[PDB]
Amino acid sequence: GWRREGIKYRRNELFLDVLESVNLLMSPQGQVLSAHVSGRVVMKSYLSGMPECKFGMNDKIVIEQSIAIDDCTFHQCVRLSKFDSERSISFIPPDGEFELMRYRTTKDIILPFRVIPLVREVGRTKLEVKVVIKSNFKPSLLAQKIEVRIPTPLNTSGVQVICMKGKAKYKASENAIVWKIKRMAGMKESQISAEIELLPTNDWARPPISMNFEVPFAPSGLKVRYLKVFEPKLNYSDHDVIKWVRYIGRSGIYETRC
Amino acid sequence: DLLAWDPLFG
Repeated sequence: GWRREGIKYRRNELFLDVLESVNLLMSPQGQVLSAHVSGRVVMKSYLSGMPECKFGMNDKIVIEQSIAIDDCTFHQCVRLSKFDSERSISFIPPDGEFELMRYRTTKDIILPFRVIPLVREVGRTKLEVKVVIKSNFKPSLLAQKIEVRIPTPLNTSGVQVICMKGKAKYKASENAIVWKIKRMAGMKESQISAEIELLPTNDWARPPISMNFEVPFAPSGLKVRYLKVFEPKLNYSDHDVIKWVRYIGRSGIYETRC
Repeated sequence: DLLAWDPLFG
């Protein structure tokens, strides 16, 4: 139902895209209040004929570094009977691009950044706000598009702010200090320090510090182990197919209370 | 960024 007969390519090739959103709510005492990963695998293929495919990943059930999938669904092309009976993912794919699988995880997530805030209320007219970020992943990988958003009080008079890497700006319109870093390798750390002058009132209610980032790995811990291909009439296998995988991990709602 | 694509061998 998913694929027309008679497809022919000179170059048999496929691309797997592992796309994940990592979500966190962290207490000021470094307690994880909530975390999850929403993931999907997108397959784009140019395969001749009616290839029989198998997708292998580091699922705990077949490997007992393996991962706990809480829930998943698959494209209609996947044989659910074989996933229930063997934990095998077996299909004849659509041609071109489709979403093979979508999944959710909560256990043993790699939280790519640790956010360590320090807030000192000095008098009733001054706040000192410091944040350290630490990249918790291999030193050979680069995070990119890093943003740290630090909320400011509605009675902010002025901000002075410096940081050890990247650039930071007070955006009064957004009641935030916005810290941007273009790239940061794993097992690194940086720091921002702000002095917030406050307007005196008679008599703070802090939102969380949020991050944006992209990392070149699955924070679920998902690794693609194989994509087996067999076309029985054309008699080509794996060895005849050029195969690629990319991992893109993005922040979703990634909040650390201060 | 094509450097983000890794080969799948086997």
